[PDB]
Amino acid sequence: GSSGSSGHTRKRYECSKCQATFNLRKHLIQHQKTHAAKSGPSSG
Ligand SMILES: [Zn+2]
Repeated sequence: GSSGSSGHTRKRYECSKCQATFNLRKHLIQHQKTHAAKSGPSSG
């Protein structure tokens, strides 16, 4: 339909931490909270 390439994004929001998909934008915002695992290779 004479569409324009400009625009490479999915209709859903993916998580670059657990590879999970979400429907609501705000839903992912909070989900990312549990992904606040600051690098800690020196943790017993
Ligand atoms: Zn995630």
